[PDB]
Amino acid sequence: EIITLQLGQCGNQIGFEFWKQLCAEHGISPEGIVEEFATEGTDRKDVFFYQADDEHYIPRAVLLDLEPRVIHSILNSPYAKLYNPENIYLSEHNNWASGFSQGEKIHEDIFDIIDREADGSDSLEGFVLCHSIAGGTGSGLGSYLLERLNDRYPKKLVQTYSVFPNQDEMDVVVQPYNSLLTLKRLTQNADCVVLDNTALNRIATDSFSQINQLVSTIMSASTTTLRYPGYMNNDLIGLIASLIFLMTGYTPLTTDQSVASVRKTTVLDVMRRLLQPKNVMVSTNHCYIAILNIIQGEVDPTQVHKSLQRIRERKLANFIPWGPIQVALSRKSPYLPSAHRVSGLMMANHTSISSLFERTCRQYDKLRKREAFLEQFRKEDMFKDNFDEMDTSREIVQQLIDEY
Amino acid sequence: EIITLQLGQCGNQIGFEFWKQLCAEHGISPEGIVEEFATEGTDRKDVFFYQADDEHYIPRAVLLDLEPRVIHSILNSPYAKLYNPENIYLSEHNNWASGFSQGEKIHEDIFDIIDREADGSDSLEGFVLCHSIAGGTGSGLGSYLLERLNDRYPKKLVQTYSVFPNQDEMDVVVQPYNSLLTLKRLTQNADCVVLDNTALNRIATDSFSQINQLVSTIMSASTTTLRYPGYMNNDLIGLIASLIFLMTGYTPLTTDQSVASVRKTTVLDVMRRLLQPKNVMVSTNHCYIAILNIIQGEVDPTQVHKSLQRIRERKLANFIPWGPIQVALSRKSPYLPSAHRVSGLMMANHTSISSLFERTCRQYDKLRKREAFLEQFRKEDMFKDNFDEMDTSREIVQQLIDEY
Amino acid sequence: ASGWAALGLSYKVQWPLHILFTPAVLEKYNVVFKYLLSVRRVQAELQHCWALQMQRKHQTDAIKWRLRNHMAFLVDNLQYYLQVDVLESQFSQLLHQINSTRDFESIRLAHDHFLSNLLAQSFILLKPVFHCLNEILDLCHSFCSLVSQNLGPLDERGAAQLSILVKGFSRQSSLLFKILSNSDLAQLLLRL
Amino acid sequence: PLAAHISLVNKAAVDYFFVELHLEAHYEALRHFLLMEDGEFAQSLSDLLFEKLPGELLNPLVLNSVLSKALQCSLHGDTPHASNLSLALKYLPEVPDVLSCLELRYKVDWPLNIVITEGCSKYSGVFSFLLQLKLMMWALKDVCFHLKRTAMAGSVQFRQLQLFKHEMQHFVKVIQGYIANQILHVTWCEFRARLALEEIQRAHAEYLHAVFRGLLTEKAAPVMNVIHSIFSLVLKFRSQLHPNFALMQQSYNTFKYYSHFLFKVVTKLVNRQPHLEDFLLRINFNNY
Repeated sequence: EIITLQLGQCGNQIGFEFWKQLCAEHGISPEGIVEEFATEGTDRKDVFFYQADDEHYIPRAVLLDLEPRVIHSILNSPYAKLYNPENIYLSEHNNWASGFSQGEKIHEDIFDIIDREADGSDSLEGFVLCHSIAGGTGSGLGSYLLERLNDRYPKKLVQTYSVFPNQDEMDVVVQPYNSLLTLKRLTQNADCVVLDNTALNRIATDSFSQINQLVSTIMSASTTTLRYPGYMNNDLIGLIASLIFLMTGYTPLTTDQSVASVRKTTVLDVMRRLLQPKNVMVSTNHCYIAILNIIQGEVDPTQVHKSLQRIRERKLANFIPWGPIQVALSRKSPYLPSAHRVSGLMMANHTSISSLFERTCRQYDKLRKREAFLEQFRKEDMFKDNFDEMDTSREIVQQLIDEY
Repeated sequence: EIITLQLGQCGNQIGFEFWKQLCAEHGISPEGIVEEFATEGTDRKDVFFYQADDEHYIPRAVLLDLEPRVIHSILNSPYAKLYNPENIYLSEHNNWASGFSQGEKIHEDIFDIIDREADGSDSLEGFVLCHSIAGGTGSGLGSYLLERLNDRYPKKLVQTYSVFPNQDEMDVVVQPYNSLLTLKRLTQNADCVVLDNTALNRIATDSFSQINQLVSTIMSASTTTLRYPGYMNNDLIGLIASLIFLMTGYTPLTTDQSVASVRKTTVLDVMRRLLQPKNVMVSTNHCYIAILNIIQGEVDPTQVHKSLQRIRERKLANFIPWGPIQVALSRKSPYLPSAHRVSGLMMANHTSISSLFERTCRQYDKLRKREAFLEQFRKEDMFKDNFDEMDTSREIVQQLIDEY
Repeated sequence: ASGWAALGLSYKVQWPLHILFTPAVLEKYNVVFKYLLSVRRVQAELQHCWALQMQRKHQTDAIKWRLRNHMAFLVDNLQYYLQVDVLESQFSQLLHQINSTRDFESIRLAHDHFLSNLLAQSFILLKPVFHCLNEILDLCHSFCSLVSQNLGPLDERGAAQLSILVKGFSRQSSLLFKILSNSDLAQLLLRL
Repeated sequence: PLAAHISLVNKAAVDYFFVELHLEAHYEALRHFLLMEDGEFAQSLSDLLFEKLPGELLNPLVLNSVLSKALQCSLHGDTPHASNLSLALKYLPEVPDVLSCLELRYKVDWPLNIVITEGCSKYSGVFSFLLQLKLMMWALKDVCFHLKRTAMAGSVQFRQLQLFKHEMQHFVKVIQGYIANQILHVTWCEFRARLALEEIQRAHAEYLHAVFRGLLTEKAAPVMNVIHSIFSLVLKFRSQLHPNFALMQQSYNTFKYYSHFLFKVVTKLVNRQPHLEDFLLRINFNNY
């Protein structure tokens, strides 16, 4: 089992479309009813859903937000009735310090909800977090929740889908501070999926609805095998151990109109495609640390071995000199059309990601020398006296970059 | 069997809606007729009702009041014909002393009614009292009745649902005196359910009709198992022995519009919810003395044991260091919809209740030093000479606080 | 005598298939369940340690752990592969030989050959490899325990015990390498 | 040509029992009376007998009539099933203990007597225990009610006394909650979803064999022997209804020792019975 903590407008939407994808996959009706064709289903549902006496299924989700508008719109959707009104929380009434201050203020009810959800699962495995690191809501609230959660639950995993601000595009003027602080908290508490609007929209090209549909696709494909038990990799901890910051790529990212080219898609061509920098959805002979490829559809392990052999000989990849990939196979949901003969998702750890922080650090250093937009931060208690928090966070990020 | 003594406007209403809830539960028509679907009922009715030769059922209730208006309105309700006109009493023509003086004046007819009602029951078990402690009517009349009843019937239980005045809201200007005196009498004569408007309306938020509907819900859920015989806890004395001032909480306090969130409701989550201070309907490492949880609906004792084990390990509660809870199960009425898969009611004795009196004492001491609003009290015979009654009552309450 | 060494699973067969599943064939099945569970036991155990090393993010010699853990991981995880590709491959033939021949005599032989392949393919009958990888099996039990039996750096004779196995493991590692240099081609390819 | 007719006879034999002679009713009726499942009946039978306590209370004029007065206060019964409750005895008592031997035997007729064995006498074994339990929750209720009339009189000698009752009552209200879970609900889940002709004899012989989870088996007998030491001290506590406070203070201290000894003897008997497993979770909760 698992819980999802989605914050800010970004996280709220991310959750909306993630649950849309899930209910589509598992044959869950918008109202929580189960379709007749899926009555005898074999798919495991406990992982993301828990059924109710009324036979309906409820997501293990909690909605958090500093503002009402987004969730109010969500509850006007056809999927509104599905969620649990008890879990959803809205502030009665764009800065990280303010977000953390509110988090300190509203500890009690949030952790009440989290405890209630936790006690309903026998074998909870970890946590899932969806949020954006730039905006005031996501950054600060996620920081506070991560801190108090790692404190509260020292034996549960914490996984996040953190969305990083666009850089080529000059959105949050105060983004460097929030990003740097959120990164501090991620290193200091997060167990383990980086995301950026820049490269994501780049691949989308070459509304937020479609972008986050792709993101939800990534999340669902990541959790597929856990959802669909097989032989190997039957747990999230198995995933994490086989890799341990990450980046992702998915081959069949094709529009509903781009099915006309039914290209004979082997496993070799897919696994190859997952390697190119173009497909890496995120934007010094930098090299890899780990690679995992989850493959959906018919697959012959002989083909997998041949592809691995050929790629190894062709040396299209580079590895650490000081240490000695993985190809897991799953089964598609029996419901969604198998427009793709075989499909592939890749999650990897690669040193080049360091550059991200070097940019943000460069951004942050490009402001701290002139004290820009610190007036609001001084208002909050945390930065009321000084900003030693900022210095510690910057040095922590520098240490991480040095370690990479 | 049992009798109900409800005084003042508060008590009169409390009784109205309590009997509304009862007749709803037992399938009793507004006129006292029995519905066709409930002809073969198995529910025990003698506890709160006695049938009549006309096949109608009459409550074991007596109406008392210093003023006619409330009961006159009651008798204009659709439920008017149900009550017994003989038992109902109205004064032919806001102070505690006046109330007690009238009680001395109208002893004969009240005890006539009480004796008539008592002699109609073979196995009367105790008394139920519903009243408010602030207003003149409830406080004084309940005081007088409790005194003369404990004197008259030294072998019957006396249970009360005493409503305490709001404090955050500055209603009875002379409330401290009435409250203090009523508390004196409660300690000195009452066998055993505190109630306050402040926290009650707080939970209602987060007209008197709805507030007292909730209160009647509490009363009915408290008396359920007695009404519905089972295996254990088949008597009020069993209840009292397992605990012995009290406070209460009910989990499924949900509006008729808040059924949309059909949350999968285990027994564990309910019994957990009954513990939080938020659900305690009333407003030094203070700890518990006793806890009882009555659970309605399907229940597996294995689930109950698991919940008890987990809560004990999680140490969410604190107990007295000098002494070594209870979870009873009942069955819902077969008529009202089971919108809740499993529901829970909690009655507990906790030391923190002491604070209540400390406030009222502080209130009373905040007046006795300046002799405020004593002019009316001097009028009555009881306080005609002196106010030693007040001093004794205050010292008794102080002794009780010290004992806690 | 450890309890796991005696564990097994028996199956009360019904009446019709009483002829197809004798105590002989239902026994060779059990031997597969004994071995396949062991590799499953060590793998699930091994990865939990990984769930702690990554967890233990806040010693110049403590880093030798993961530089040995991953070595012990890849040899094990990919050894746990070729299993989903000897089961799901031999099984997919056993089921195909069924829906093809209307005769029943084939089933008693197709199923019999299916069973003999598992004992032959999975190296259970091949004594040398089965007596070398077995040493790798209980080897991880020692290492995984060593990391779990404490929470500090390997100083109190743990490092003194740590360098013991690497002198044997890496020796056992390359020892296996000469063994494979018919059926190993599907296996050695993945590790190499 | 034989097995085709055997299944039709047996299926028609078992069906003849349920839809015509109400075998499913007799079981769910004897439980209402013998195992004291129906409240307002045991709470009215035991409550009457305990009001008296030799030559009295033993002639067929009072005990053979107290039942006919009990069934009226049952609010469930008064059917052809409700009769045949011979409230007889099996011993003549001479003269503070926790024993009052008395049986309560059901009665059946021919086409049902062949299934319900005249030995399945074992209900009378489990009954005399369950009745003995009621003797606590009434006598203990008495002292809880006997002390109520004593109430002005507030001092250390008083409050410290009443805490003993709450400390002794809770131990009885938890051992009873155990019995109300094993012998009436879970052992009844089986044998109710188990049924739906030879099998009826064995299935019934497995339902009652209620005596295992009931701590009446000789295997776990030492667990039962300690219960008497607890029940006895509560009876002595009822005798001393503050002229002799210290005489009672010593009694309670003996109670806290024996209870503390039970938690050890049950724990040591875990290594050698999954039924007893739930007992330790009942007697112990946030303590040692």
